[PDB]
Amino acid sequence: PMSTGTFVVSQPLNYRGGARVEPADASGTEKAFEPATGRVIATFTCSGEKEVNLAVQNAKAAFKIWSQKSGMERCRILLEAARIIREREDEIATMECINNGKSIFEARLDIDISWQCLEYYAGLAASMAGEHIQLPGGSFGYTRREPLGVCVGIGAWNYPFQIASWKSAPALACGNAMVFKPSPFTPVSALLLAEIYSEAGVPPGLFNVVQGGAATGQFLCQHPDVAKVSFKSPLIIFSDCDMNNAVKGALMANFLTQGQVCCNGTRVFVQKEILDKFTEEVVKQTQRIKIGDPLLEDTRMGPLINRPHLERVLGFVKVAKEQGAKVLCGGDIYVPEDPKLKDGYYMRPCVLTNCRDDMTCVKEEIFGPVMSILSFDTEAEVLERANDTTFGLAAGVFTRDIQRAHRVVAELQAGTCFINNYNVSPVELPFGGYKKSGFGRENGRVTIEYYSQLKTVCVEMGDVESAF
Amino acid sequence: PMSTGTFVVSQPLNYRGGARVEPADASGTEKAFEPATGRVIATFTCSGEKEVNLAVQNAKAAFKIWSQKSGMERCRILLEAARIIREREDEIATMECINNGKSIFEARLDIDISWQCLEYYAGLAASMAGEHIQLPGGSFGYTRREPLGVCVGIGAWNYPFQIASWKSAPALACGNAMVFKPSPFTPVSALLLAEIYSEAGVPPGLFNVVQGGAATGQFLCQHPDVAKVSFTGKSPLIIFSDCDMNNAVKGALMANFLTQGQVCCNGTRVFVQKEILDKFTEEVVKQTQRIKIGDPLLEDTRMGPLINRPHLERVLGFVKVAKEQGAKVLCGGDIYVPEDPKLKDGYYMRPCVLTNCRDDMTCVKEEIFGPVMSILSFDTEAEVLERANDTTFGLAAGVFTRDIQRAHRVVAELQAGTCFINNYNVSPVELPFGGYKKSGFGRENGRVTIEYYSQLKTVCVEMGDVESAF
Amino acid sequence: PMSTGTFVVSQPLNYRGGARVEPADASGTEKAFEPATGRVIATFTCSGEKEVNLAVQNAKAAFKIWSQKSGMERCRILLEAARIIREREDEIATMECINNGKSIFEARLDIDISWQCLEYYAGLAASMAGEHIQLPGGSFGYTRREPLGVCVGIGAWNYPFQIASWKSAPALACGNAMVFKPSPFTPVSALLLAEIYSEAGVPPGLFNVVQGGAATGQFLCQHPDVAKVSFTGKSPLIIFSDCDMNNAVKGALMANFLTQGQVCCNGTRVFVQKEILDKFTEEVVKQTQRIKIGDPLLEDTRMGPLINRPHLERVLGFVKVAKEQGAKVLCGGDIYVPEDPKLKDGYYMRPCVLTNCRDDMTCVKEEIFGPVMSILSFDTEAEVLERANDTTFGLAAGVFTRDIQRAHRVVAELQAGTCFINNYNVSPVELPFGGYKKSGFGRENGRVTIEYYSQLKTVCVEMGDVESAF
Amino acid sequence: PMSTGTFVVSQPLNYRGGARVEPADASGTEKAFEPATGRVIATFTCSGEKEVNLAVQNAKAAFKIWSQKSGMERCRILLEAARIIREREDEIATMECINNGKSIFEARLDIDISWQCLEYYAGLAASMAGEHIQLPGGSFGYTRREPLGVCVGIGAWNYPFQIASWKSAPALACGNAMVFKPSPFTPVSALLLAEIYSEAGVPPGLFNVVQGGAATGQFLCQHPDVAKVSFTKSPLIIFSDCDMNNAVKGALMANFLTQGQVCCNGTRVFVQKEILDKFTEEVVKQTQRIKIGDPLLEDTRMGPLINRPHLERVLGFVKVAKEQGAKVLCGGDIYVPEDPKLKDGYYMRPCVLTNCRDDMTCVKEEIFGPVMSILSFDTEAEVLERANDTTFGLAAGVFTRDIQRAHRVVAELQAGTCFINNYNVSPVELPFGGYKKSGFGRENGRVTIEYYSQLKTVCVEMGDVESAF
Repeated sequence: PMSTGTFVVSQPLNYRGGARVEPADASGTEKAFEPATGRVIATFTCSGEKEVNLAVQNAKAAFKIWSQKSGMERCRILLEAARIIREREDEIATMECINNGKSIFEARLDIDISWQCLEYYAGLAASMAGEHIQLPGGSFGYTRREPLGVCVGIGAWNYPFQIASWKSAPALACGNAMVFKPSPFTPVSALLLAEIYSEAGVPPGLFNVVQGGAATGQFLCQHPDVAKVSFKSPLIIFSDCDMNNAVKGALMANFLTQGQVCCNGTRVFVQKEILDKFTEEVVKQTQRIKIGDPLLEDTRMGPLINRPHLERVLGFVKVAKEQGAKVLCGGDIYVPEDPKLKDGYYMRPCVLTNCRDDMTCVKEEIFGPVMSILSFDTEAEVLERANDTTFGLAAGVFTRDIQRAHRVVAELQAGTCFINNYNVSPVELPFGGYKKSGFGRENGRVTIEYYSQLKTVCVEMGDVESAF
Repeated sequence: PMSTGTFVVSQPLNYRGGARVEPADASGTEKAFEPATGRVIATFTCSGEKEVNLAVQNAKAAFKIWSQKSGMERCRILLEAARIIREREDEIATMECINNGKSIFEARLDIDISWQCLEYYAGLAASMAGEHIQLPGGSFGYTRREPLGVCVGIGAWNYPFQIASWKSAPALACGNAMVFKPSPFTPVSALLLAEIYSEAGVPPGLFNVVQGGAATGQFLCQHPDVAKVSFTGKSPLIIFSDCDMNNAVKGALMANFLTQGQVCCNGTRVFVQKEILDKFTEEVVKQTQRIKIGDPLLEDTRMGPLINRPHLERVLGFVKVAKEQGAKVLCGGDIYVPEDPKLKDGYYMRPCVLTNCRDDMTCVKEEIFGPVMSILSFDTEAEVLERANDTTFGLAAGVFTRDIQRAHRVVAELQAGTCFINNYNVSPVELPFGGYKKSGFGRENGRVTIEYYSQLKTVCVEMGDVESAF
Repeated sequence: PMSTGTFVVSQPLNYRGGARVEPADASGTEKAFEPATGRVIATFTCSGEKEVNLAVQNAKAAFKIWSQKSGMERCRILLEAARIIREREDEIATMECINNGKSIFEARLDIDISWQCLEYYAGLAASMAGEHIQLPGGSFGYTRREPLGVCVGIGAWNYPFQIASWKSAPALACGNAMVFKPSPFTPVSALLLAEIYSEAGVPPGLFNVVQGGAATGQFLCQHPDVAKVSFTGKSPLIIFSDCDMNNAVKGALMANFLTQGQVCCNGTRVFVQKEILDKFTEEVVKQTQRIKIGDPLLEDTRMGPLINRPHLERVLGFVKVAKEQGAKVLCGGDIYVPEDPKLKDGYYMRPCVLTNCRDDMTCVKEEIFGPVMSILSFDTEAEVLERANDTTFGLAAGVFTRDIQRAHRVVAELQAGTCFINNYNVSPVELPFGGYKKSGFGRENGRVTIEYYSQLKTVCVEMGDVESAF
Repeated sequence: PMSTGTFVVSQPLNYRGGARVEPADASGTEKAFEPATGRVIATFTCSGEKEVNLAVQNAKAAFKIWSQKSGMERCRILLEAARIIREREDEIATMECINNGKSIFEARLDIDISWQCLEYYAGLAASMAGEHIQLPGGSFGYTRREPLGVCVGIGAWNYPFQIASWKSAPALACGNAMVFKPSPFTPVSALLLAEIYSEAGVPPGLFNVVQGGAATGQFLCQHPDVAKVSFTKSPLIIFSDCDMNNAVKGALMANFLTQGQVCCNGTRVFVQKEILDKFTEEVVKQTQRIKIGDPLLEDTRMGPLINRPHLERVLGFVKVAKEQGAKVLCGGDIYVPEDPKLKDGYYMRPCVLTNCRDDMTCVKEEIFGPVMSILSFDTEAEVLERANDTTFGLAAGVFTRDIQRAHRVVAELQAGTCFINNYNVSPVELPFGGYKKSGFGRENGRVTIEYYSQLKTVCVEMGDVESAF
C-alpha cells in the first residue's frame, strides 16, 4: 500500500511502556526526510534528561520481570517477534527505504538478517548453561551468566532496523531490557521493532525508544541506572585474476548501500597490466547501474541519506579532481526522469583513476558511491601500500594463484578478508555476511558475553579448613 | 639458601633481550623493602621513556618470531616454564615472602596457582581451533584467533609473582609479546619469571620487565606499538543464627586475616544475627588472639607484616577513627613487637576485631587493606539483604546458615559476582570457582581470557563466480 | 471434536513420498486398540521386505536433496514443523491418548517436548560449524559434520509421538533422511508427524513411516542403504526419616503412577526408613486412593488404562505372585470397572501399594510396567546404599532427606545416571536435566546426539611442497 | 646403548600392581621376534583366565583410588608420564624398532605423538567441567562426566607404543583403569609405558599389561568387571595438471612409510593418461633409491616386515599380481642386506606395479606391504566412479593444481580424511590427517573423552514437589 512521495509520520516517535509517546522534555528538534523526494516525513523532538530518565526507569521495571522469566519463556517471545518480522517483512522493508533511501532489494536482505538474528539469540536463550565443577569432599562450584540490567543501544542511519534488531536480540535474550536511541536521521523503523516486540509478548518497557542526537546520547550514557552502552578498506586486483568476477566484485564492494558504509572496499589497487581493461569494464558496468525510486524492484542505486551528506560526497569529488584524479564517470547530481524524485538526494556513481596515496579521496572514507582506482606493479608493493589497514576493516583479494591469495590475506591486517569476492555486510555479521552461512557458535558466545555477567557460587559440603 | 634479614639485590632489576639490564633512561628512583625487618632490599631506577621504548621495540621484534611459531611449539615452552617454576618453587616462594611479607604457607599456594595457570594456557595453545563454515557452491569461510602484538602487564603488590604469571601466560599462549611493569613495592619476583621464560626457550624480548611507577606506567600506555594494556559497598559475610558456629568463626578469620587482610577480596563486613552475636564475637576474639604473627619464612607463621610503613600507619589510622566513631576494639589493631629482634623494625600489627559497628562508620564504608574485622549486628534476613546489597559485582560475599533454602535465596539476592555458601576463600578476582584448591579452571575462564589477548580474523574463500546485484 | 469410543482409522498407516500408503508387501497383520474402551481402532498390515526397500529407496532420494540444502534452509522447515505441532497440539495430544491410553494432562507435556525438541535442533542446524586449524607454511585443515544418509528410527509405545519427534528432529537437522517404524501397539500418532513435516516443507520421502513389528525391524536393519539404526536392579527411591513427609509422599506417587507406571524410568523400589515407615505408608495409601481413574481425554483424569489386555494381565499377574511371596496389598492391584459403560472393556486397574517387601521378591527384582509401588523398610544409610546399588546407569534414583550432606553422599554413591534430591521426575532417558519443565537442553545433549546422526569429514589443504622422508 | 642383533627379554612380560609378573595361568605360548635379524627376542606365556581375572581385579582396585583423585592431580601424573616418555624417547623408539622393524626415524615420530597425546588429555582432565542449569524457584540441575571403571585396550603391531598411549591416555584422564593386551607380535614396548606410568605416580594396577592372543582377548571381553573394550582401498588421484615432483613424493610417502603395513596407506594410485609415463618413470627412480636396512640406523627409511608369514603373504600378492597381468617395474622380491646380522631378517624391496585393472586382487585387497598399484585414467568423471567404492574409515589424496577440481573431487569422495596436494600415513585416531604442527583442536578430545566416560545428572529441588494428582 505504501509508495514514494506519500508517507508522513502521524503518531509520536518515542516508545515507552508498550505505546508511542511524545518526549517529556527536549534536548532539541530534528527533521527526518524521504531521501528519494527530499520531503520532510517528520519534525520531531529530541529526548531531554527527564524523558531519558523516564525511559530508563520504565525498562528498569520491565527488566525486573523479564530477568525472572526462564530462557525458554524468553525464547518463545523472541521466536514470535521473528515470525511477525518475517510476516510484516515487505511493510518493514518499505518503511526502511522511505526514510533511509536504500533499494527495496537491499532493504529486504537487511530485514532477513533482522529476523534471523532474533531466531539465533532465541535459540541461545533456551540452550543456556553454566559450568559446574565437583570439588573435594562433596563441595561444588558453579557459574551462571546473569543479565546486566538496562542496556542502551545506539543506532546508526545505514542499517536502522537491522542495528536495532542486532543490539536488542542478544540483550533481551540475556534477560536485559534495552533503551534504544536511533539516529535522528532515521527515527521511524525502530518503532516498528518496538511495536513487534510488544505484539510478541515482551513486558511493557523491555524495549524502549528515545529519539535524539548527541545530548540525548550523553544523557543515556550518564544515567546511573544504565548498565552498559552498546555503540581505508582495500581491494587488490592482480593481473592473473578472472577479470569479470573482479569487476563484479569491485562494483559490489563500492556501490552497494550507495557506498555509505565503512565496510565498502573503496581503495581499488589494480596491477599495471590489467589496469586499462579493468578500468574500461568497470566504467561500462557502472554506467548501467539503475538509479531511482528505492521502492522500484529494478533500482540498484537510491539517493544518499540527506542533502548535507550528498554535498559532502560531491565535495570529495571536487577535491579529487583538484588533487589530480581523472573522473571516468559520475560524481555528479543525478536528476531522475520522474518529477516526484526531483528534489531527492541523488548523484551518479563515481569511478576515479590516476589515484595516489597522498590523495584525500584515497586517505579518507567518503561514505558515497566513489571508487578510487590505484595502479600497482608488484605483490610486495601493494602489501606495503595497503598495510596501514585497521583490524575493524575488510580487504578483498582477486587472483587465480591460490598461494598468492592466502599469502596476501595472511599479511593483511584487516579482520575480514575475501578471496575472489567481496561482501558489503555490517561488522557484527560472522563469515563476511555471506548468505547461506549461518552464525556458527563463536559469534553468539562472544556477543552473549557482552550483554551479561558471570556469577560464581561455591557450596561447601564439609568443614572450613582454617590456616590459623 | 635465603633467610629473613639477609637478602640484598645484586643484579639490575629491568629485563630486555633475555638478560637483566639497568634502565637506559631514568624517571626517578624507588626503594624495595623486606617488610619483616624494615630493611631496604633494593634502591632501583624507575624506567624512563627511552627505556620503555627499548623494551617495547625489543618485544615487537620477539613478537614477530613467536607469533610465527605453532601453538604446539608455544605449548612446550610454556609447559617447560611451569616445570621450572614447580622445581624452583621454594626458591621463588621464599623470594616472594622476602619482598611482600606474606606467610611461606600462602606464598607457596600463590606459586602453585602460577605454574598451574601456565600449564592451562599451554594446553589451550596446543588445542586452539577456529570455525570452518561451508557455503553454497563449494565456497567456504573460516576463523582464526591472532595475537594482538605487544601487550603491557601492570603488576600489583599483593600477588606479585602470581599477577605476572596470570597476565603473561594467556598473552604468550596467544602468540603475543609482553612488557611487564611490576609494583615498585614488589620489583624482585617478576625477574625470576622472566629468567624462567628465557630458560624455557622463549625468544629474547618476549617477556620483558620494566621497573617504575606512574610515569613508567604512563609511558607504556602511551606507546604507539603497545597493542593492549592489562591492569589490576564492601565485601560482606552474613552469619545467621542457625549456622555451624565453629565453621562460621573459621570462615570469618580466613575471610579477614589471610594475606594480612591486604586484599579487596576479603569479607571484612561481618553481619552477625542478634541471637548468636555474643557467642560468635567471644569465639572470634579467642581464635584471633591465637593467630601466629612473625617471620613469614617460618612454617608456623600465619600472619606476617604489612607491605610498608605508610600502609601500616593507614590501617592503624582507620582503627583510631573507628573507636572515635564509637566502635569497640575487642582485640589487636595496635603495633606488634615480635619476640625476634631482627623483626624489630618490620611493619607488624595485631589482627583487629571491632564490634558495635554501624553502617555510617568509615571502617564499614571504606576498604581498609589490613587485618581489621567489622562485626555488625542484624535481626532479620530482609534487613541484611537491604544493608549488604550495596555490593559491586567485582566483589565476593559469603553466607553461613544450615537452612539451604535461605542460603540460595540470599546468594540469589546478593549482587556479588562470587558467592560462598558455608565457607569463604580469599583468592584473586581472576581465579575461577572462588579459587578453591583442586578446582580446575573449567573451559570458560580460558576462553574469555584468550579473547582478551587476541583478535578474530575471518577469511572467505569464493569457489565460484561473483553474483552481481547490478 | 474427537472423543473416546468413536475413533476408527480410515486412511492407510504407512507413509512414503508425502502421502499415506498401504504396504507393498506384508510381514504380517496387527490390531491397534483404544485402551480406554478395548475397541480395535485399526487392523493393519506389517511392512514386508519390498515395502521396507521402497521406503529406504524413497528416503535415499529425499536425503540427496535435503543434504544439499543449507543448515539455515533446514532450520526454517524445522521451526515451521514445530509451529504446526504447537498449533495442532490438542489434536495430536487427543490422538495420542486414543491409541496409547495416557491422560490428556500428560499427553500435552509429551507434545510440548516434541515441538521444543524440533526448535532446539533447528537452532543447531543453523549454527553448525566445523574446526579450522592453521598449519606450518600456510597449509590448513578443516572439518565438517556430514549426515550419514538414511537413518532408521524404532518407536516405543509409551511415548509414541514424542520418541518419533525425538529421533526425527536431530537426524533431519544433520541433513539426514529417516524411516520411522512405530510400535505395532501405537501406529497412528507418527503419521501426524509425517504429515506435519510435509506441510512444513520437507522433500517427499524425508521422513517415511513403515508399520510393522520384529520382521519389519529386521528388514530395516538388514537394508544395505540404511546408514544407522536408532533404537529405544530397578530404579530406587530412598526416603529417610529426616525429610519433608508430604513432598516425599507427593514424590513417591509421581514416581510410581505417572504414565500408569508403564516406564522403566519410574522409581518403583521405595526404601522407607523404619521410623517414618508407618506414617509414610498410611499417607501414601490415602493419596493413592484419591487418584482419578477414567477416560484419558477427561481433564481431571490422572490415571488411564494400561497399553493392552496382555500388558494388564501381566501386571495383575505380578500382584498375584507378590501376595503369594508375602507382600501386603494395601490398596488396588485389581481390575477396575469405571462408572462410564463405554470404558467397560478398557484395560483399567487400581494403582497398587505393596508393603512388607523383601529384596528376594520378584516384584522388587523385576520391572512390572504398571501402577505398582513396592515399599521396602530400612534402618541405616549404609544399609540402603548396599541394597540399592545394584542399579544400572541407564536408570534414575531419588533421595528424600533434609540433610544436604546425606543427600549428596547418597547421590555420589548411587550408580544411577539421573539422581533427584527431594523430588522425582518420570521423564524419558533422552531428556537432559531429569526432564524438569523450564530446564532447557543446555549445549551438551544436542552436541552428543548430533554426533550420533553424523560423521566427521576432514580436509587437508597443502599450500607448499611435500616433505619426502626419502 | 642398545643395538640390532643383541636384545633378549630377561624379565616377565605381564605388568600388574606396578611390577612385571609371570602369568598365573596360560591360554598358550607365543614367540616375539627381532624382524631385522629373524631372532627370537622372547618365548612368552599367553594369559589364562585366572591371570586376566587378577589383572582386572587389581585394575578395579586402582580405579577406586584414581577415580577419587581430582582432575588436577591426574593431570600432573599424566604430564609427568609425558615428560618421562619425552626424556626416555630414544630408548623407547629403539625398543620399538627392535620388536616391530620400523625405522628409528618413524619410531621417534610415533613416540612424539604418544607424549603429545598424554599432554593433551592431561590438559583436558584438569579443565573438565559439567553443565549447570538454573530452574524456577531456586531449584537446579547439573552434570558430571564420570569414568566407566576398568577399560580394556587391544593393541596392534603397526603402532605398538603409540596405540597403548592413545588408548590409555584418554581412559586415564577420565578416571578409569586400563588392562592392555598388546599384539602377541609386539609384546615389549607396552611394558615400558606401564613402567613409566608407575614412575609418574599412577596407583599400582591403574595401567596393567596382559600378554596374549585371541583366548586372552576373549577372557578380557567376557570379564564382568570390564566396563568397556577398545579395539583397533585408499585411493590417490594424480591429475595431469599437478606438480609432478610433489605428486611423486606424495605417492612414495603414501605407499612405503611404515613399510606399507598400514590400512591408511594410499595404495591405489590413479594416474592421468598424459602424465602416466613421466610419473611411472620418476616413481620407479625414487623407489629404487629408498634405503633398506638396520632400522636403528638414522639413514634407513625401509626396515623389515613384521614377520616371516606376513612377508611371505606380501610376496604371494606380488606373484599373483604378475599372474593377473600386472607389470612389476621394481622390487617385490626378497632383499638380502649387505650386513650379515640382518641375513635372516624379514626384508623385501619396495614394489611398483603398472598395467593394473580394477578386477585385480592387488587393487581389490589391502596387501599390508610395500606394493604400489598404478592405475591409468582419462577423465575426472571416470576416476570418481572407479574410486567412489571407498569406505568413510579410509583416506584419499588428490593431486591437481586446479583448486576447484580438488575441492570438487574431495566433495564427491566418500573417504573420511582427504588431502589436497599431499598424503599423510597417520593412524585413524589422529585429527587433521596427522599433520605435524597441527594440534588436536577441541573436538577430537571431546568425542574420545565421551567414549571413556558417562554423564551423571543431578537435580536438586529447593521447593515443594508439584503433584499431578
